[PDB]
Amino acid sequence: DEDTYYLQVRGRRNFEILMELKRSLELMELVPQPLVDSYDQQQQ
Amino acid sequence: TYYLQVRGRRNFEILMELKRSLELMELVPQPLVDSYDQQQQLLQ
Amino acid sequence: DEDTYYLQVRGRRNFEILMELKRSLELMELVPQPLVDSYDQQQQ
Amino acid sequence: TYYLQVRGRRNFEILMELKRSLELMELVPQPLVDSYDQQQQLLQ
Repeated sequence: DEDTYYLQVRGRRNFEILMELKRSLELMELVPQPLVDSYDQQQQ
Repeated sequence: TYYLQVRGRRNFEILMELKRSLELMELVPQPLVDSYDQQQQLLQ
Repeated sequence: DEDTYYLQVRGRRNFEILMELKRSLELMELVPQPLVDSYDQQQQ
Repeated sequence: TYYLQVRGRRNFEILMELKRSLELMELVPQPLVDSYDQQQQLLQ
């Protein structure tokens, strides 16, 4: 997750949907690794 | 139309797939949308 | 898009987010091919 | 917790990636969430 990309979307609600997911996808990179590995282990 | 920026190739690809689905949904013949939503209300 | 899959999620808002996207992803299969191909052509 | 059902392997995979991001977001140390949201308010 190093390079940045622009995205265009039509529709205010579509924009808000995508922004909520952009936030979650970018924030997940900040979870400390032991917490990620645990989450992933339990999802089995 | 709105812009957003996202960091990371996989994140961009996911968001693009979703953008495509949200915009294509507007091209579905409306009776098929109506049927889909009715079948779902029947279930849930 | 033939087999069906169950998904569990924690959080009412997370559930509503995912349901909105599930709907768009399933509905996009119903767009007539000439409309899909056109949309995809113009996104270049 | 809620269930949903989705038709199609690629659709399931997308929704799973998003479910993971939404649930992992809750494990991010809150000051890092705060910083992220501040940097975004600075921009937009």
